[PDB]
Amino acid sequence: YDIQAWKKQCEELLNLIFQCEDSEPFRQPVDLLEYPDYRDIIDTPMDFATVRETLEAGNYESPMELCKDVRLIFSNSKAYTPSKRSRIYSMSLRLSAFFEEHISSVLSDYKSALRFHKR
Ligand SMILES: O=C(NCC1CC1)N1CCN(C(=O)c2ccco2)CC1
Repeated sequence: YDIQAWKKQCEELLNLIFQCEDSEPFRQPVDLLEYPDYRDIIDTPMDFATVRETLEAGNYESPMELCKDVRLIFSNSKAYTPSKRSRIYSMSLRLSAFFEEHISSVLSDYKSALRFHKR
């Protein structure tokens, strides 16, 4: 019922995501010299370095907020991709599955801890 445990759990999950070759495209912002139209399509850029920095700054209040920003990485890839069979989009789907498989217990435990705190 540790209300704070989600933060280190998310740090370790981000470490695992940074070890995944599938995170390569999502570790830093999109360069506009490489993708000049990116911001015509994507209103809110997001990447895993930004998520990690936000977490380490103490600027997430809950793992739900972190989850929303991670899910934005993946929705941005789905919105930007010209094809559902693109390399970078295909990498996003595997990384998303990995992320969802691991974040589920982090969210469940946090929400359970908060309920216990308010019992
Ligand atoms: O340049 C990127 N990353 C930073 C570079 C890797 C170090 N991008 C990742 C996001 N992105 C897509 O999701 C996408 C879908 C289809 C094609 O690209 C655009 C390219």
